[PDB]
Amino acid sequence: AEPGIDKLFGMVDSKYRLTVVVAKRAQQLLRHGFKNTVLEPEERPKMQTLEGLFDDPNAVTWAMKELLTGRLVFGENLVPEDRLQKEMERLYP
Amino acid sequence: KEVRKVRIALASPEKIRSWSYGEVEKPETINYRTLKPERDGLFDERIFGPIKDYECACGKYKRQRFEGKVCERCGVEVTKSIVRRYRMGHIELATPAAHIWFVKDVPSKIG
Amino acid sequence: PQEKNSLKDLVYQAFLRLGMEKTARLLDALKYYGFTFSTTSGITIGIDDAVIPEEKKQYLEEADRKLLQIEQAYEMGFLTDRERYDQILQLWTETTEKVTQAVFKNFEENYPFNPLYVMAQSGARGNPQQIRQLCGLRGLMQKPSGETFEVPVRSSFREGLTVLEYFISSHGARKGGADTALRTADSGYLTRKLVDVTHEIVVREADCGTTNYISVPLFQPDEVTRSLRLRKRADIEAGLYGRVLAREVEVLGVRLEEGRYLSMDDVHLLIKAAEAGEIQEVPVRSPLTCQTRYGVCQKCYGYDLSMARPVSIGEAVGIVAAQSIGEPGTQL
Amino acid sequence: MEIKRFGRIREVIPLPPLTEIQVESYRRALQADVPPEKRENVGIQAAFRETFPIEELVLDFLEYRLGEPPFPQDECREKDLTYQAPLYARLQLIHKDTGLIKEDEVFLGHIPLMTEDGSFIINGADRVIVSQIHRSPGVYFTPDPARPGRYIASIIPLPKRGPWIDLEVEPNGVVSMKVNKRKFPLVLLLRVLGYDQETLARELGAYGELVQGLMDESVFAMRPEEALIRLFTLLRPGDPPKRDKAVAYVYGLIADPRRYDLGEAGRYKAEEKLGIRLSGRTLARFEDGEFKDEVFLPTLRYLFALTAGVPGHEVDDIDHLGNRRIRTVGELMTDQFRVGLARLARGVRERMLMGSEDSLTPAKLVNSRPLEAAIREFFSRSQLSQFKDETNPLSSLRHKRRISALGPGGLTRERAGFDVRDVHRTHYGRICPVETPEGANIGLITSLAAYARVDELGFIRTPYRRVVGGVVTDEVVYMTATEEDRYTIAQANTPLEGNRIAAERVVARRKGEPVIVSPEEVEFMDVSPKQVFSVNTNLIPFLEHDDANRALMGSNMQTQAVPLIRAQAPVVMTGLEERVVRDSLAALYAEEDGEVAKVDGNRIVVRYEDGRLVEYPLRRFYRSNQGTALDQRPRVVVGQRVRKGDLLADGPASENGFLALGQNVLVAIMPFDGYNFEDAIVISEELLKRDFYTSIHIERYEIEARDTKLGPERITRDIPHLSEAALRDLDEEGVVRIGAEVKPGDILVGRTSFVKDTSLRVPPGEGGIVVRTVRLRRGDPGVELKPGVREVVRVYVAQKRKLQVGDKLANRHGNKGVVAKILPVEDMPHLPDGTPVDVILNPLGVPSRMNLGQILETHLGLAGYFLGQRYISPIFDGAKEPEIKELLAQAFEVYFGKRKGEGFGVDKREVEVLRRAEKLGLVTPGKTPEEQLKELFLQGKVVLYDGRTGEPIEGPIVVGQMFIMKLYHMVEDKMHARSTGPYSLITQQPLGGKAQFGGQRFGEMEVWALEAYGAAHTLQEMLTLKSDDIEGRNAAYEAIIKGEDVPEPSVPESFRVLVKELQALALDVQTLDEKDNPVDIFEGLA
Amino acid sequence: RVDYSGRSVIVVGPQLKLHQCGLPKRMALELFKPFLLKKMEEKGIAPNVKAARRMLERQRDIKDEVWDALEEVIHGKVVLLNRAPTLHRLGIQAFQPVLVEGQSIQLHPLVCEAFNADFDGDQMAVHVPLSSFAQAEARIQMLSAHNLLSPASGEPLAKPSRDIILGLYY
Amino acid sequence: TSVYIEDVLHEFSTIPGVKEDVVEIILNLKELVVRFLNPSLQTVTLLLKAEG
Amino acid sequence: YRAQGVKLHDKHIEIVVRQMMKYVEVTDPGDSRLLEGQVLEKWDVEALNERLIAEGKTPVAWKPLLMGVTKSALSTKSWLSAASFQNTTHVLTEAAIAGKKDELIGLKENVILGRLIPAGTGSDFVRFTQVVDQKTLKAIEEAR
Amino acid sequence: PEWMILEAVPVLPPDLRPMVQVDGGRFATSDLNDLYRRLINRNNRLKKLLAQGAPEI
Ligand SMILES: [Mg+2]
Ligand SMILES: [Zn+2]
Ligand SMILES: [Zn+2]
Repeated sequence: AEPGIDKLFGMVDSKYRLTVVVAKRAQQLLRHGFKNTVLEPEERPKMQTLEGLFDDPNAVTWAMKELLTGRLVFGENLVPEDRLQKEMERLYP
Repeated sequence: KEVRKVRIALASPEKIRSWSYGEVEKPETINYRTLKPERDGLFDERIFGPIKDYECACGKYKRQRFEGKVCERCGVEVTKSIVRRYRMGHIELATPAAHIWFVKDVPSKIG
Repeated sequence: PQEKNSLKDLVYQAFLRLGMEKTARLLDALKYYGFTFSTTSGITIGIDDAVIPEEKKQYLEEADRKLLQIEQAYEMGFLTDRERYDQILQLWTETTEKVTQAVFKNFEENYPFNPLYVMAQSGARGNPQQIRQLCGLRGLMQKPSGETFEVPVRSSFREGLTVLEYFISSHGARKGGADTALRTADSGYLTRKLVDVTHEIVVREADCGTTNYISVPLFQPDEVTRSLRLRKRADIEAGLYGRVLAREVEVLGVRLEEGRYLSMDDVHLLIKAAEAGEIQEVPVRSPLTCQTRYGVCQKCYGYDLSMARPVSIGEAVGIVAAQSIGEPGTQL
Repeated sequence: MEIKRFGRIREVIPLPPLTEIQVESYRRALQADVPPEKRENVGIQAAFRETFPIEELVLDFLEYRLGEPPFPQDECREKDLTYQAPLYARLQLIHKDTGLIKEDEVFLGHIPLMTEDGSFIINGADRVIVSQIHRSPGVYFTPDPARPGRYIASIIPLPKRGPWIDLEVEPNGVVSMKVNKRKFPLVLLLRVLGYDQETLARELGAYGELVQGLMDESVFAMRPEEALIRLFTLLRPGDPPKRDKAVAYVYGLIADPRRYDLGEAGRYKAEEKLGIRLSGRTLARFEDGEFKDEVFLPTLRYLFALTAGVPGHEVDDIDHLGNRRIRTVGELMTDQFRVGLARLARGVRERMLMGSEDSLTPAKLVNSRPLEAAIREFFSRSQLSQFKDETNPLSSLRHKRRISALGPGGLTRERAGFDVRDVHRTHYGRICPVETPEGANIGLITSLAAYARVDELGFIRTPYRRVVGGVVTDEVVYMTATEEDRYTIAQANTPLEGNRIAAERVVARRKGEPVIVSPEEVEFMDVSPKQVFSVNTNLIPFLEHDDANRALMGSNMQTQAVPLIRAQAPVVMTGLEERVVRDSLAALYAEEDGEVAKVDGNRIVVRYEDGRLVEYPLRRFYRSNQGTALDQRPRVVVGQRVRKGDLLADGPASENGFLALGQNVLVAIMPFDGYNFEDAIVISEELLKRDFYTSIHIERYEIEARDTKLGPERITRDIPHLSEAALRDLDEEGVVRIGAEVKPGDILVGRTSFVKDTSLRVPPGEGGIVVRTVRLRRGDPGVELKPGVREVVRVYVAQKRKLQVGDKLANRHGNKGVVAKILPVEDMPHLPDGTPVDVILNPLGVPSRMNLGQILETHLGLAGYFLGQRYISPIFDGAKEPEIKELLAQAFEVYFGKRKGEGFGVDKREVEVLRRAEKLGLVTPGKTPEEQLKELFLQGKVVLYDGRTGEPIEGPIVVGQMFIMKLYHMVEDKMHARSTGPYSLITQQPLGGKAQFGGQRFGEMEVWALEAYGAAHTLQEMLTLKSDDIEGRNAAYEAIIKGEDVPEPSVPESFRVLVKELQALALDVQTLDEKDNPVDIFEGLA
Repeated sequence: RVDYSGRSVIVVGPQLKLHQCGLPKRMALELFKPFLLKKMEEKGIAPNVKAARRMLERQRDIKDEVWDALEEVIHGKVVLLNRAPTLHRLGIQAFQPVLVEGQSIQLHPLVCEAFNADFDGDQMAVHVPLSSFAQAEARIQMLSAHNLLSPASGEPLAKPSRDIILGLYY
Repeated sequence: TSVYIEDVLHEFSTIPGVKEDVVEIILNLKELVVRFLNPSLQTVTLLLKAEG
Repeated sequence: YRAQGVKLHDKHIEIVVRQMMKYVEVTDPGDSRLLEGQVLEKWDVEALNERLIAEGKTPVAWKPLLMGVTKSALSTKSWLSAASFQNTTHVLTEAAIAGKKDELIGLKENVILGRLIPAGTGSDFVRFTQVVDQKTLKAIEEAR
Repeated sequence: PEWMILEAVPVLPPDLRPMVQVDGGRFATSDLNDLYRRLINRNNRLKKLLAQGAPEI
């Protein structure tokens, strides 16, 4: 199964809230290109290639691990969508 | 932005003509020599919208620099072609005709 | 040893204690090791492996003499025609049961690691009936109509069936095929209608705050018993497992909170409390008692069974229902 | 390769020509060789005799002739043609007033001839017409479900050849008659038939008080004329009861053979049951101006008999095979031909009114198209006529013997409950109780039993041996089901010394029920235990050790069993296999004793004792209707002696003149790392090495051209915007060069229109080697194209598909399996001598299905592997355990004998397995390892070493050759993956593609699946972005391409479209928020 | 009928974990073709999209680098495997694609009971959740290993099936 | 590893005057055991012309 | 279901039978919009009653009504679900003669649409959530 | 209630009624195109008949 999926289901009042959180976070991670990650360089999910270890392309895995760290804050109406998007896009192109 | 409900209701000729953007006054359609629609037909851009994205019939305005603009030469709005799945027409009747549903659906609503 | 049920409750208790991921890795470990040891085991079906009990021969002697005496009882005519045929049916049912019991007894006694026996016993593949037909005598086969043939396929699958026996076998066989294939197209016949009525019900509220609850009775007066008998084990579970209480429940000197989601352990101690007679009913929230116009609150529904935690608010509980009820329609 | 015969019981008669149920029937209908002077009143002749003479001018019938087929079967299959014969009919017309006689032979179009193998070729497609099951004509009495103590009579004619007449007796006792959903006192109709009250009262009076209930004074006070008038008033209210028209109604309803035609076999049923005779196939006749009955009086007589309970009278089982006819091919053909002729008669009725009354010939009158259209409709677009299962010779062989309850003039899918589907007691020897197709439509398509054959009457007849006292007799009486229920028929299993029975007690079957009888009580005997099932089921060895369901599936899988390049005859067979190939006409045989002068792959020419030189053109890799290649490989050396009825060349799926639907492989039955899980099958790569299970499949592709005003279409090599390297394997004509290797995307046939390209390239699914191409230009010699088709070019692309991972494997015992992982020779269980197992089977697949036939076949596959001999084990009459153990003893001594001879002791691993087995208790404890292994091998089990571990597989496993065959359900045809796919023009859901595949049906059940999951984004994406939506699918492809993981469906395309659709009907469908604020779902634009 | 999808005869895959399943290289390619074009854009295999599909145009166009890119993109992604007919919620389940030789879907032996699927010629449709939203909820609530218990009964519908019970009981 | 027969366009063809088809001929050719005397040599094209 | 060895939770069955016990007939129209014999949902007649009884009007004498699964699915407020079954002419007609506020409250109601079905993800309680980090929320806190 | 009778008949969008060229120049138009076509074939023949002032029958 997915790593820490238990703790992930525990963090949320709804498994589907976990779904939307992980998903939207993955959308943020792809729209910003993982430069907005809260994962430390050591915590970055790796993948084995013929060359060597590279960063995990999948944003969902990244979001789930980020959520496992607990450094992410999720909830309803945390910040107006416009201002949120503009700030996150201000920090990261 | 959040469509919570959907209201079905009867439409007055006013509301019927509201969604309409031109009167289909011809039974004409696509001919063989030209793949473009015929005069005020079912596919006429003057009623239902442009075949191509942000491009009128004649081709005076060909990009998104113009949007919402109605060409003075052919009478076509410069919007997305996808509107040809949406934009409505209408057919004015000399004698008003009863909707066959309300007529023949059992029990007959009109009846 | 580890059988279908034991591994079932193993994966379950792992799921509710150890968690999902550890239970999945558990599952793949049981898979890999169980497989490598499935090929190490060298389990194999042979004609000699399909051991016929001597008890089968003996039982054929006994069944024969008894049925002959029964036909004498028809010549005397104490019974009616239907009751003669019923003294035949009654005979062959318990005959097949005694023969089957003889098969598995002879197995676990003489051949504990018999391929057929370990498959049936583990619940891997097969069941008592099929192993009976294989090893012991094949069960009595039905006539074209509702009645069953007086002559059963007493020849085993190891010895070989007689041609006529194979015919009367093909009767009930083709009937069974006609019954199992008829529901293939009706597989979504129920689920459709159910969806048509349960598409609009989901978990919208975390708690509708309804005071109303249903009380599932842990005791059903079984018609044949005519007494306040403790209802079936699985029924209590399927009617109580993963359910919120609108009233606190104090049983076995243990406190079940008001508004607490019940677990299988909770239901178990409730049943043990019922055996000691602590409570006859359980005050429990239900979809029936929710106030939500189009849906069920989180409390009223109870546990989401798929993940064994409180139902995720927003779950298509209605479609989950339509599919949960429509799925076994084929097996019915 | 030597064969060991098993079973003591001898088949006293060989099997009938397994195709004669169709062959002899259709030939009976045609009677082409039979001269017009000696043609019996059956089939085509019967229809001519029933239809003619037309009594207006009198168009009579003289004779009819059947010309030779315009084209041979080969060319018929070649050019989308019907293998038909020109139908002619010499008729004479006589002017009733003048007395002049004119005569002429009219060409009544064509009638589809039947091939030698019992099949047809309709529009170039090999089509077999399955025989039909239907309630036989004649008279049938059945107990009233509403009224216990009374019985309902029911006069049933041929389907669509008259109404069902039911003679029902009410509680009052009055006789009633039900026709066309109308009930009336039969008294009336009886009086119509010129019957005095006296005749009824004397003919029936000895049967009881019911006859008094018949008596009606008002009916008897009026002469038959007035009673007829009254009847016409009762059956057609409003219609004026004018005498002649009323007489016309009664006559047409009953006395007219053209409108009402009771079956000839139904005539035999009425005759035999009622003990009377019919002058013609009518309930009554019209003579001298008055009606004269034939059927009603005896029917009412037997009815009142059954009601009163008179001995010698029995009620009718409507599902009795003696009461249920088999409308064979010839009968169905001549019935649609009879309808066609009826429309010829009506047409003529419309012809004689127009033009010259005097100037008429047996030509100017005849209108042949209703006939031609009837026949063509019946052979092309009927449910009884289906595509010939040419998968394997046996598949065709059974599709011929296949009998349906469905089809025109029969039952529907709702008109058939368990009552019709369930095997009746009389199917024994007449119908396979096992050959019903699994899944839906089961119980309705019961195939014909092996020794069973259909008479002229259409009743299935099974052969029996009449006996004399204790002695049995070689005399073979073929009996219908209705006759069978009057005798006692012993089984074939009983011990027989020469003829005579030597059994004090005998297991027998009497009128359906099994009874133990004495030799003197025996009357008849089963010819063979093989007579009970179809050919397929009869090919299955140890069927008596197989479950009826799984042998149903086995017998059915025989149909989709695929011929292989090294197709080996089964290690364990039933002896019916040898008959199959020659009865299936797959393999070509010798017509006389002689020497083979020329031996070739394409042809085999033989010189006979006559001195005549006979050439046999071998059908080489002709594409089956189901895809498998039909090839014929010679078996006789150049210039060698051959007898009459001897093999010259193998057929498809055939080895040495046997039926080889697959290849028997050394199968070890054991779990392997879960690779054989849930019927999955593990396989040695050794099988792929020596090309075992290599199926040659030919797919038929085609391009048809049509003419448009901008430009027509043509088959050419000149194809726009494509490299010559892409046209490397195309000849000048645009046809792919014979012998080329094409892949999905490669071009097969060219075609251009408006210049853009619209040629069909090789479909994404199938591609391979081309063996034969057929170029059908417009108006080619004997070629018929669809209207508007400028040219048809059909390429037959073959390929030798090996046994890849996933392909559907199966034995004859219902073990449907899937290729798990083709493990190399190394990591596979292997014999102590080093022999690597060919196939690993999941043992789990045996207990639940209760089919030990595979287990036994394995046990004999072992002995046959070590003795190099294949075994004939007849069904039920097969070798029991002891003989198998003996075979395994000799074969054991061959197996371990080499090791013992070389100087080899027993392996430590072997002794270890013997330890584990001694713990398991399979082998006897304390004995020497050679004896332990002896007894172990007796059990059909061997010490097997895991090739990957080396450590001996603890607990010995069963090994031995099993006739596993590859099935038509192989993978490459089924594999179907796709990123995107060209969307249909009628609906913007994806359907098929030139370079890509076709969309995947996301059924409503899957929609509910995603719903329940709460995957609203996945569902939205699925139904819209992944299909129906275009504007969102472009964003899907583009964003996923750019790597953007968020394809955006802000507004549902289906919804806005729905809103507009609703608005189109002038129904306002305004969308509002909680605020009731009109939220523009079109996001403007409206 | 859906675009981004597939189907084939199913085969039991013992080696693959529950969260994953075996896809044919052909199937894995066609399923994630656009994904492949993207990752090949990332790696040094193909210049742009057109040249990427042209790099995946014919059969011999396949290469080590390409299959490696596929392996890279399906890493962390899942496919919705579905059996005919769908009877319940677990009638479809997500599995991390694992490239496998052959042309047949390699299915996990455990979920068979949940799919009511038997390897006697059964064919399973497969799908891909393109959106990372869809992809998320796929490998969060539609993942086979995330639906171990049946939503119908609460009983483990992912319990050790036949062969496993056989081995373990032995 | 390879087979080319004159006047034979594909494996599923059949040669005039030859009993075995090209399929079965190739099947027989798969049973051909060829010993390379020299280890460095890795390919040999054997020819065959026969008639009568 | 127990008879065939099938054990499914009582919950689901309770869901469906609830969806069958949702409609009620009218004994007396009272001061409501309803009339004698009209079929509507229990919750809606309860809301109508509690709105009328708190207004000073005579409530609806509602008679508890049990209809089958398809009879409950046929007489639903969801005229989309109903006009996706049979005679959609009639459904749309009877629903258009009266301006019907069809809440997109059903999954079948919303699948025809294409929007996020009110289930799992698509549920309003779950759908509207946001994810942020401290590096973002600090900058958020700055300007606000 | 007067709204039931429509004196103006709405026309569905062109794309929802795809008069498109399929295989071999075969324009497979939806039935609605021909339907509105006939509707105008009667409509304009009614307005022109009002202009003409054709006799009542
Ligand atoms: Mg299956
Ligand atoms: Zn313009
Ligand atoms: Zn609630």
